[PDB]
Amino acid sequence: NNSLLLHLLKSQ
Amino acid sequence: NNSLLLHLLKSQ
Amino acid sequence: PYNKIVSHLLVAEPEKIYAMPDPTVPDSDIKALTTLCDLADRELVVIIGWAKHIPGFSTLSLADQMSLLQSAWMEILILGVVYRSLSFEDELVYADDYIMDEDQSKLAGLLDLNNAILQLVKKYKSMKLEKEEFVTLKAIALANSDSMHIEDVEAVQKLQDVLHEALQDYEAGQHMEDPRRAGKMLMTLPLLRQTSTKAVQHFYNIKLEGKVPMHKLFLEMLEAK
Amino acid sequence: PYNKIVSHLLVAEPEKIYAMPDPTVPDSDIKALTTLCDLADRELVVIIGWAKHIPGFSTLSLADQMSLLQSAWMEILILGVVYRSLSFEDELVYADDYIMDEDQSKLAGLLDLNNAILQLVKKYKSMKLEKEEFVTLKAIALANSDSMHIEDVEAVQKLQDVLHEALQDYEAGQHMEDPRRAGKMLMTLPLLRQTSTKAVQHFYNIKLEGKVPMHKLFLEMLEAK
Ligand SMILES: Clc1ccc2n[nH]cc2c1
Ligand SMILES: Clc1ccc2n[nH]cc2c1
Repeated sequence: NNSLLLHLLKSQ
Repeated sequence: NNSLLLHLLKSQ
Repeated sequence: PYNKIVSHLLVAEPEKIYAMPDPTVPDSDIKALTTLCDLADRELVVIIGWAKHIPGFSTLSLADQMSLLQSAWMEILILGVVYRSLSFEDELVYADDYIMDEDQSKLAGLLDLNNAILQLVKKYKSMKLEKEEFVTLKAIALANSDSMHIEDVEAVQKLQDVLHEALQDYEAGQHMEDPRRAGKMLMTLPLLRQTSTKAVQHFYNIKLEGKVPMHKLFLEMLEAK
Repeated sequence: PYNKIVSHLLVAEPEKIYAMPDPTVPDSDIKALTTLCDLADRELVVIIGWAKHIPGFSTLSLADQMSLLQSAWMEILILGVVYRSLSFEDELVYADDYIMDEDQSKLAGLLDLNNAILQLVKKYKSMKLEKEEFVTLKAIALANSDSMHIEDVEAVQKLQDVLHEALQDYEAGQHMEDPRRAGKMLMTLPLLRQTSTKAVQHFYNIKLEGKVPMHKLFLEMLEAK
């Protein structure tokens, strides 16, 4: 949801 | 030592 | 014609064991766990006899024979339950008279452990695991059990190699459509290890809680270091 | 000339990370564990970037990318420590500035976990593990992580197959003396799984005890189901 794992997978 | 595992490995 | 080690493992395969849950005892988590531990105790006697049929196993020191069985026993038990379960759906065939579904797993406190065993079942169903492949993987799980205590490391490595060779030669002859099938079979061993570790830890905790009687051999393999 | 996937994994290999233990802090189990968890947090950022280089990994759903990393992260960290340690004797190279011997392992409460990692080291030293084989096994450990939560089971199986093929083609070209070397490399994955499980459980227990500060990403992967 607000997951750091997700955010890092989505970025660059 | 007096182990059942050992005794079974040694027998027949 | 496939591989003589495979042939030999198939004839070494132990006879079916009945759970024989006590029909006089009311159904409970303690009954279910008592029945499972009793069944495991009896299977362990038959596993020890079976190991002696595995080429080279007998030529290891008694210490090395004990170490491999102390590390692999639960993987061997679990692979049995998984193989008996392949034609079933969301049920685990501990024995022909002891088939556990989801509710019985909840009632026994085994939902997480039985869910992991069903994950092994699902993978082996999609691979169409054959009896030949099952008996060979049981032998490889014994030889490859990663005991800390091995005296003759080279001998244990040669037993691994002999069995791995048997699997590869079986797959090369039976499954030319998939030249990586042997590797794919080896790739299933991490999940068996993971599941076996969780089973040992769960049953060790039941031992500690003191509410389930357990026989001498089962206890001895639970207490191994 | 070996296999392009192997070539690609080697150039995708992340740069060395320093532990940088706080020289102002007195040496203690809490300092050692704080340093290790901090190092792991930083390595996990680099592991996420590295996974995106693995052919097909990016084409999985974000859910499936998260599931594989939630199951395999600690295996990937451990395989790093094992590879950095191969030229050392009874020491674990967490980082070039953080080499743990037996006493530091005792002082940190990590003697059982570090002994198991040294068992992985011993096996890979006897096999003469090559960098090519290490980067390929790290990718296979990710693809083969046995997550309960996989959406596209066939896609994850195709990623396994692609990487396994890469290993087999590497071994067929580089190690004609041992036609079963690829299988022997796969046979090392159960011990990595076992060791990774024990590491996750040990660090989850430290999290519960509340005495060691831990960063957001490390915590998120420790709390994965
Ligand atoms: Cl625990 C556990 C796991 C597998 C078994 N097979 N037979 C009895 C068993 C008990
Ligand atoms: Cl427990 C743990 C295991 C492996 C690590 N590599 N880098 C930091 C680590 C921490």
